[PDB]
Amino acid sequence: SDAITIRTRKVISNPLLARKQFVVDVLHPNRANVSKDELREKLAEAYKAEKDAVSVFGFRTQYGGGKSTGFGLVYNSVADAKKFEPAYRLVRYGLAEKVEKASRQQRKQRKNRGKKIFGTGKSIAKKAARRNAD
Amino acid sequence: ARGPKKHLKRLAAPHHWMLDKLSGCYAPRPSAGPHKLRESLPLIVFLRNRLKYALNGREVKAILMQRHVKVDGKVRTDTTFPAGFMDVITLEATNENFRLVYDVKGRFAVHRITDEEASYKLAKVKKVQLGKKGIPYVVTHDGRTIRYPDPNIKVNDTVKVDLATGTITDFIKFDTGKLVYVTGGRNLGRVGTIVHRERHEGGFDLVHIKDSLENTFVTRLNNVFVIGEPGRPWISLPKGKGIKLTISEERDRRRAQHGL
Amino acid sequence: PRAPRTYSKTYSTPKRPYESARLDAELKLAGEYGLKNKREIYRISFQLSKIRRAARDLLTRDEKDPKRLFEGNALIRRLVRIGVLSEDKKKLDYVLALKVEDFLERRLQTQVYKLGLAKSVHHARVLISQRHIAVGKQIVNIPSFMVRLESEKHIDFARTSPFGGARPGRVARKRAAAAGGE
RNA sequence: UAUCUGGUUGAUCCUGCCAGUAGUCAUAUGCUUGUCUCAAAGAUUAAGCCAUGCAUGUCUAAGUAUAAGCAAUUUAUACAGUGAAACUGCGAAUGGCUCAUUAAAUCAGUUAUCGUUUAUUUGAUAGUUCCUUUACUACAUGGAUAUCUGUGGUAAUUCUAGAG
RNA sequence: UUCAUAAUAACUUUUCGAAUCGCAUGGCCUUGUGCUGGCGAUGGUUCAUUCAAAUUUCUGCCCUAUCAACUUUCGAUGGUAGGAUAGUGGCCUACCAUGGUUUCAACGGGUAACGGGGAAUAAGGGUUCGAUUCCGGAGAGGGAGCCUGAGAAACGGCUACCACAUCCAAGGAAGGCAGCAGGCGCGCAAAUUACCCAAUCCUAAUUCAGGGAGGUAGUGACAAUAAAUAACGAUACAGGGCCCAUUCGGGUCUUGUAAUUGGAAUGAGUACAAUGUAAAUACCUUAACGAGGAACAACUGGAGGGCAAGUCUGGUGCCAGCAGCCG
Ligand SMILES: [Mg+2]
Ligand SMILES: [Mg+2]
Ligand SMILES: [Mg+2]
Ligand SMILES: [Mg+2]
Ligand SMILES: [Mg+2]
Ligand SMILES: [Mg+2]
Ligand SMILES: [Mg+2]
Ligand SMILES: [Mg+2]
Ligand SMILES: [Mg+2]
Ligand SMILES: [Mg+2]
Ligand SMILES: [Mg+2]
Ligand SMILES: [Mg+2]
Ligand SMILES: [Mg+2]
Ligand SMILES: [Mg+2]
Ligand SMILES: [Mg+2]
Ligand SMILES: [Mg+2]
Ligand SMILES: [Mg+2]
Ligand SMILES: [Mg+2]
Ligand SMILES: [Mg+2]
Ligand SMILES: [Mg+2]
Ligand SMILES: [Mg+2]
Ligand SMILES: [Mg+2]
Ligand SMILES: [Mg+2]
Ligand SMILES: [Mg+2]
Ligand SMILES: [Mg+2]
Ligand SMILES: [Mg+2]
Ligand SMILES: [Mg+2]
Ligand SMILES: [Mg+2]
Ligand SMILES: [Mg+2]
Ligand SMILES: [Mg+2]
Ligand SMILES: [Mg+2]
Ligand SMILES: [Mg+2]
Ligand SMILES: [Mg+2]
Repeated sequence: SDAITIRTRKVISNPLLARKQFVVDVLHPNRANVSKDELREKLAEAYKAEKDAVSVFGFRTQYGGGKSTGFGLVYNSVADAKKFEPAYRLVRYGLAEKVEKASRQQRKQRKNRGKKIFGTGKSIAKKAARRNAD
Repeated sequence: ARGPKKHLKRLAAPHHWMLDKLSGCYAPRPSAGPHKLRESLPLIVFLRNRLKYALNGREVKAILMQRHVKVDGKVRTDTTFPAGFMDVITLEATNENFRLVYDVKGRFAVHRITDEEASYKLAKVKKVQLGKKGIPYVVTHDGRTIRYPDPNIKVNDTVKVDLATGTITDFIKFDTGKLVYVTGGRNLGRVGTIVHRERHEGGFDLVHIKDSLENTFVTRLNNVFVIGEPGRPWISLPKGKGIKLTISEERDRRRAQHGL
Repeated sequence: PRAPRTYSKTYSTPKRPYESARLDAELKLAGEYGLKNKREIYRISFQLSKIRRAARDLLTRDEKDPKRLFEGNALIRRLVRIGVLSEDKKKLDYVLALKVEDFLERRLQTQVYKLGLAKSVHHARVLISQRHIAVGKQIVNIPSFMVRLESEKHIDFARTSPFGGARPGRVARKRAAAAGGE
């Protein structure tokens, strides 16, 4: 009596982005939300596409449980999904990796520190070293 | 302000772009281009909002960059291009062609229009002057400067640019009893026939317009755009043909044409 | 700076705060329909006053005037859709004759009481507040809800609720577990 | 969302105000405070003073590459890949904050520029640069200059002088 | 219109008229590095168009006469010529004229006055407010001066004075929070040195970089919306419609009051998860827990009148105190 059933309303093709856009209306009684990865797979074999060229987001389980609604897209190829989707969706789905970024404050600190020096700092480092030498 | 202004807050955007007053502090300021920003329509608004082909700014940027949008036969890869009135937007994907004409509520409605006629565009003549070395030229509302026009083409007239070569194909002379469009004010989107054009020595010409439903109004001549001869428009008019049904008549249309 | 969305008051406390007859009438209406506070009667009176200001303004206008027609029949269709104004008196002159009790009567509280699935008004209030009644498969935990005519036929206990058919709940499940264990 | 009530008198009718009453996207404050949505917020006195950290830098296939930076592998005898730095170009005059000055001043509605400047965006736009043409680089004219290599100065500052 | 434009004569310490980059590198054979040749990118004179910027016409401003005449030698009103201006213009200069505003309030003074769209209030007429989410204006401690550019009299651009200050090796150097945070002070009076470019957009050579613009969270009883703090039985103490009225009285028919007594439902909280989000909270959903004095305990004011509710009990005795007013 689980029978998670899925529907794609307002589906529009879009070769401008080589995609198919729709709103995901998922009916699921006696159950919590649909755990996106599982519904991505469901749309994958629903539209005859790989689990990589399918994306869902913006979900909202309506008041009182049961129905839930989100937005979904099906890309023509996995490469197009790679080259068109935002980085954070490619991180959610495991097809990309979080970029090793320093925090914003440290980046700004380093930007100002680079501002302090005109040109490469190769000369000034040795100059200062031999300066405090004497 | 000391110099030009480059930000357009969302509430200050025209009520014909008719965006959501929430979900954003600013609005797309149209870059300098063929149309007044108050009268124009940015490509990002036309795609993200009107067509919903995109979802947000990055998607619109990716759409425009790969040269799928063609404004009047040219690519126009900038996000806030002022695609104004009567311009033609071509998407080779979905092989679709749009011409921007106001729906009678007074808004840039999505008008899917055929490929065959999409080859050309119409334009209003705003100036007829004589440039250097004695060459006559005509300035349209797009800012297109067409060189060597027909000798009896005058101001306020209308002309039919082939949009491929960008030269003069045919033109329609402004005079009484002629099918006409309105491009500003309360009468946005309205289509009718010129009954009289009172001269008003000293400025601000006015014209009286009677539409098919036999309703009559009056509009400034700057605000007027001849579109053809009665019964024979030179373009494909949008759905409803700009009759401006009354609010009660609109309610009756909602009630009558209704199936669920 | 982002464009504000307008908050607005929905009630108006009366001028004379200690009118004996008015206080007794307010308590009568609160006890008849299980209203939590007397702000509820103020809110219904404010809604009635807004409707009534619109009605009188439209009445002042001349008969067979586009404003009169459009907005008057819009208001009448909205009120008959709510159900407070009976179909007999769609005239815009009986619309002034509506009383606060009429809008009180269309509350989901009183509607659940009328249908009989709640045998007491306070029972209707708690049953609504416990997420049991669903107006067309949609659970409504809100007593007023201004139940409309077209959807009153679809009030019943929700499927997720034990009354509509589900697991009983904390007390009964715990007692069943205790009985099974011992 | 057309309403009044207590108080001058032994008692009355008034004029009259005080007080009561209900607000307040008007704050402050007191006592309480369980939930969901939503949200103002160092304006009033001090446009008073500020430590500290950020708030504007920017490169596409397409201006300049000899980082003696990275890649050296399938594309590599000038150069192609990626790319610090610097020169070049552009923005930095947008945005954000405050209401101190200002009473035909600003501003609002409505005009005018046949009284002017306008990067940019968009549409067009030029044979003559010969000067007596019977001797010219047009198959491409010249010199610096940053970056860099090295020597310093000052206690220190986005301080930079000398040389190649 | 002396406009657009054209023409003649001339003038210029003579502006522009591509010595610039990417990709593809086709065709002709004059078969050579030969001749030509596409799509773009940057430039570039002029004229338009757009973003604009400057000025500009009419009308509209709060209080004050215990401000009735104000302005002109130092421009006050006008004329002309010149200078400057991007351009008109006493905008400035030279020479002339002696003018311009005013009881329809000029000029002066005050504004704890930025103007407006608007807010509160609401029978109608109005009164008060509008520092602040949008449009304009002005300012960056107060003043002046200026380079660069198309655009600044810029101030997260410079120069100097005044005020206030900082490091100092006492020679010098560097200042601008009415930006986001935060601090001192002030005062009745107002927030975390947080996350991030996800969304709105903006800048740039331009997708990619950047953005305390902005969004997200933190505090937040400024205001605003919906709304938990119990609900239903079975019993004992009762009350009303009663079959009549032998006193009755069954309670025949119902409605409350009792530390009696039962079975239910549910959140406020915790919390597997998943959704949410740039990542996280939080909300919507939901496992597993989570109500008996359901201690998971609602206060703030008042009980003479105005004004709803006590001439109950104890205390103090025109004290203490209460009282917006009468008391
Ligand atoms: Mg600004
Ligand atoms: Mg009155
Ligand atoms: Mg007396
Ligand atoms: Mg007395
Ligand atoms: Mg009073
Ligand atoms: Mg909850
Ligand atoms: Mg202040
Ligand atoms: Mg630079
Ligand atoms: Mg490169
Ligand atoms: Mg004054
Ligand atoms: Mg001329
Ligand atoms: Mg002059
Ligand atoms: Mg002031
Ligand atoms: Mg203001
Ligand atoms: Mg004001
Ligand atoms: Mg002030
Ligand atoms: Mg402003
Ligand atoms: Mg300034
Ligand atoms: Mg200051
Ligand atoms: Mg510039
Ligand atoms: Mg300054
Ligand atoms: Mg600053
Ligand atoms: Mg600034
Ligand atoms: Mg500087
Ligand atoms: Mg601050
Ligand atoms: Mg901010
Ligand atoms: Mg406060
Ligand atoms: Mg809190
Ligand atoms: Mg409690
Ligand atoms: Mg009490
Ligand atoms: Mg007391
Ligand atoms: Mg007492
Ligand atoms: Mg009383």
